[PDB]
Amino acid sequence: KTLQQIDKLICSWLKQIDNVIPQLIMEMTTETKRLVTNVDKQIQQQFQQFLATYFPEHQLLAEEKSNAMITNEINHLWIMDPIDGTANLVKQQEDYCIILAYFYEGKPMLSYVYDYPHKKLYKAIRGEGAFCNGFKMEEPPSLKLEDAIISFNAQVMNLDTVQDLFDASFSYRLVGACGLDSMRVAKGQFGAHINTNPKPWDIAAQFLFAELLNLKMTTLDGKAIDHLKGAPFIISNKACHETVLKILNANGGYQKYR
Amino acid sequence: TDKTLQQIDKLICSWLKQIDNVIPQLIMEMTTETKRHRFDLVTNVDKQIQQQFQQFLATYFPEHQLLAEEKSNAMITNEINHLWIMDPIDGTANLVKQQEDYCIILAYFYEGKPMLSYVYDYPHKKLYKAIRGEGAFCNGFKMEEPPSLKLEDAIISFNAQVMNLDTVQDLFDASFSYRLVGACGLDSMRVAKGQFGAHINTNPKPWDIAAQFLFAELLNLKMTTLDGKAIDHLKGAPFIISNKACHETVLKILNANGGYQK
Ligand SMILES: NC(=O)c1ccc[n+]([C@@H]2O[C@H](COP(=O)([O-])OP(=O)(O)OC[C@H]3O[C@@H](n4cnc5c(N)ncnc54)[C@H](OP(=O)(O)O)[C@@H]3O)[C@@H](O)[C@H]2O)c1
Ligand SMILES: NC(=O)c1ccc[n+]([C@@H]2O[C@H](COP(=O)([O-])OP(=O)(O)OC[C@H]3O[C@@H](n4cnc5c(N)ncnc54)[C@H](OP(=O)(O)O)[C@@H]3O)[C@@H](O)[C@H]2O)c1
Ligand SMILES: [Ca+2]
Ligand SMILES: [Ca+2]
Ligand SMILES: [Ca+2]
Ligand SMILES: [Ca+2]
Ligand SMILES: [Ca+2]
Repeated sequence: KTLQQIDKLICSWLKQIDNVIPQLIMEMTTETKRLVTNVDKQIQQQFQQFLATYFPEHQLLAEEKSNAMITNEINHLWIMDPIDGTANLVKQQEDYCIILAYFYEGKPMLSYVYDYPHKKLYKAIRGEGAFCNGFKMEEPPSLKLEDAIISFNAQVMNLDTVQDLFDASFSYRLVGACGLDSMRVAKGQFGAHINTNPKPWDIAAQFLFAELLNLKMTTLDGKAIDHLKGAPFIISNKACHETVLKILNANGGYQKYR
Repeated sequence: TDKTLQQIDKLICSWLKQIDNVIPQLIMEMTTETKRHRFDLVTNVDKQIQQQFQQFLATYFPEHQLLAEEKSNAMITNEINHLWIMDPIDGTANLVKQQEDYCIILAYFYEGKPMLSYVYDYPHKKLYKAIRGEGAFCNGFKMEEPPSLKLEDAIISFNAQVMNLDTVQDLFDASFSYRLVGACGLDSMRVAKGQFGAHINTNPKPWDIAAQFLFAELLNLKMTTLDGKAIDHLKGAPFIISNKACHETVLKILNANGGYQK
């Protein structure tokens, strides 16, 4: 099973998914948990079927199923967010994506962020590189924080620290889907993106993008992230990583509550 | 020699289209400078787009005057027959940092009454236009009044850096979620399309909002000052563009507790 052969299958499934999604939206149903739609659930279930059929040994860690059965020592693992940006899907029908990442004996090998509304497939392949619709991505120019746009959820952080980030950055922007805000960092459009409480599926693809494009991707302590577990995280241009972490840890830390 | 709105519209949409053929080169040789201070930018792209539009007017509409960001506008008065307001690049910060999420804004006023408006999202090749008597369109798909959105059900957009944190927080608590594209024209079009409930800019110039007046009229949006008053298109004013169903609630929040400033 070469990486290229697997990649062929995935890109092909993603392409057929264009033909399914307009119908799911047509008949869009929404519900609460404490949002999720038929689109989230169906995309996920079809991917499960795809695996059953092409890669029966492979396991799936995904948002809309239980993941109690997933362990540290698993050979072939897919982590999926079937729709990242559900709020955007529901309210805007735009600015949402599918996230897929393949880990072989725990090492990231393939990653996908499919911006379906703009028909832009970001992909990362170990040994080949990272690509947007087959235009090859390269390491972005250095961005010092003062010269860069940052993205984060300001509703979930201490107001002192939110203000410090505003003062230290060039501007603030928010797409509102972790995958897409993270790709803005990979493309050099944003300096950094922060999500203070992500699940494994919110960040799964980003590990390989960060490695191949020389981005820093760490916890808000600067540590490695366990892809099997969440952690408060940042994906950042290498030139503004330290400054952002310094700000987040200043003033008794970034958490809104102690 | 007297032209219909449709004939003017043909000329403008056509000039916008040929502008696609100029811009990739301006971006290739992009240079940037400051104007007022470190966060107040302008590029060859802003200036060139503007100047070519000035030439376009000279040559097709020689009576018509231009109010635009990158020129002095001291000579523009309240009783001007044919006026264009232009923002040659709205979203300069996005142009520079992202090469995405910026637009061109054009609006034609005849004896002070809006007749034609344009928001050209050039990176996505989406031409929003509004024509009195015909309606509003995105690439010639016709736009219609959006469904009612109460604030609690709606995404809002505003610059959180320019308001006090207390009022920012109140807006976050009262809305469904918060998003920011970062170009007035595009954030406003999200309101017109029903994607956002409201967009706020607390200190816009005439070119930041010029096209939005006609869009708001034809699509039944509320577009007012943060006091709920009519805006003078010739001058700024702190402003909101909003779905009709969340307008009052947003203004109430902005004005509460001694206000949104600071
Ligand atoms: N810590 C953060 O930076 C953050 C960011 C967003 C949301 N949230 C929380 O989620 C709830 C609704 O979200 P919102 O409108 O603020 O964001 P949202 O716009 O609904 O979601 C934005 C991004 O955050 C992800 N997300 C959803 N719930 C999350 C959570 N509890 N923690 C971290 N990421 C999450 C989303 O993934 P899906 O689209 O796959 O849901 C999406 O990628 C709120 O209670 C909020 O506190 C936290
Ligand atoms: N690190 C910092 O200290 C920092 C960072 C960001 C902002 N700020 C402060 O916040 C202000 C705005 O900067 P920004 O980068 O957030 O704006 P921005 O993202 O560059 O602009 C967003 C939208 O507002 C328009 N705009 C630009 N300047 C404006 C102004 N002074 N008032 C109202 N609308 C304006 C833009 O139009 P055009 O692109 O067409 O002009 C665009 O439509 C500045 O006065 C600055 O002092 C400070
Ligand atoms: Ca999801
Ligand atoms: Ca997610
Ligand atoms: Ca400007
Ligand atoms: Ca401008
Ligand atoms: Ca502007």
